[PDB]
Amino acid sequence: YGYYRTVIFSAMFGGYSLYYFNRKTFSFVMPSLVEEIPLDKDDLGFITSSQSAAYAISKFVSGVLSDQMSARWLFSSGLLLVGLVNIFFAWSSTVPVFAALWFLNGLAQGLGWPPCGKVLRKWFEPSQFGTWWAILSTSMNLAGGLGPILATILAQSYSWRSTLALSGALCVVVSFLCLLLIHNEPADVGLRNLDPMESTLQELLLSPYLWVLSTGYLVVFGVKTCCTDWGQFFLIQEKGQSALVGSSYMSALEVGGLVGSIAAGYLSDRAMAKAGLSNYGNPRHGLLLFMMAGMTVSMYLFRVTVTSDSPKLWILVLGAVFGFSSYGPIALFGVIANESAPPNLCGTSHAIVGLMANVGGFLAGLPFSTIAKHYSWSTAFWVAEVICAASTAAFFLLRNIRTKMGRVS
Repeated sequence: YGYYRTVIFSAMFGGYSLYYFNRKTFSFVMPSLVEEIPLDKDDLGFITSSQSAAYAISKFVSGVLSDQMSARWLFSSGLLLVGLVNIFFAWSSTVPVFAALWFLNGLAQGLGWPPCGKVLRKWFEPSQFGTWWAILSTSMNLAGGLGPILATILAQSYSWRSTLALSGALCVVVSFLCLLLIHNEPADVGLRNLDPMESTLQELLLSPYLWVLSTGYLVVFGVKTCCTDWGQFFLIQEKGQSALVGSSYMSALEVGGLVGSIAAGYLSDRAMAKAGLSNYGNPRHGLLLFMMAGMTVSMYLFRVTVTSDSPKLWILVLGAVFGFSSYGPIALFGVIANESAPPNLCGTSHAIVGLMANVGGFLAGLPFSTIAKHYSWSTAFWVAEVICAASTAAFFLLRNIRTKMGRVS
């Protein structure tokens, strides 16, 4: 029983790592391209926004579409298309073809996660679902970490064209292997399927739990993005610190976030296993509320206590704590959304919470800068903290509402 779990998890890990590395290879190899071919920063923003829009639209459409077909053909086709796009990028010359191919890459990249989530839910009992979710999700962190060094080393002894071609060929080979290996359903090999304890979209959208979860995810994502974007500006312009302090703060925040995501997954899974079965509440709500309280406390302490005569250790500890308390709930919202949804309508819920995330991420962009430039940065951070506190109070107020979606008996 465990051998198939091991092989499927290994294949998914490799596939997702290749996804992330070939998503970020452009920014990885950017300097050599600039040296060989002149570039204009406006066109760089053009390309980046093109991919951002394509990836968002593809994520939504793939989330909607994943439940209609299998979760293996989609994964393999997505990786094959990404590899083909990266290969064909090596012979492009001008900016428009760059933009078109990179838009196609953004469209292709949307097929990655939903099949993996469906397979993970189908193959794992609830006592290990969140833990293995977080463990698999760490692959993108691993790729983002050990991508640039390899890119620079390879570019030292070869041109960027060869690097892109090799990456594309490797992606195609990995796609073939993943198509060969991954098994979507336990009963397909012939063994006994796990007992899944129908629902229709019309009464799927009429469930208040989905709206509550979406609002919470929007708020937490907005707070995270605003803080991670404007922390350096707040610490430099007003607190009078140095750039090294900001870099160390960012690194500590990332490390704390990784640790928080992993620990949240593990502890939530342990609590779910420990708890009983009922149609009211959810065992992960306690951890979610604790981590949101950590958000609020860390943000208030960072806003108030941190001054111009603060040792670097205080800033590092605050950054690590905020990263922990911020990257916990972000993964926990997705885990809850996928788990609690009806078995045949999970991808739609994932797409809905993703587009809420997109809206929340937008809401912390230009308006935040406008508020900061109007009065000050401290006013903007106070507004963000007040919104976070109100959101966590509201979420705690409704911990006992119906948690299962779909038709109700």
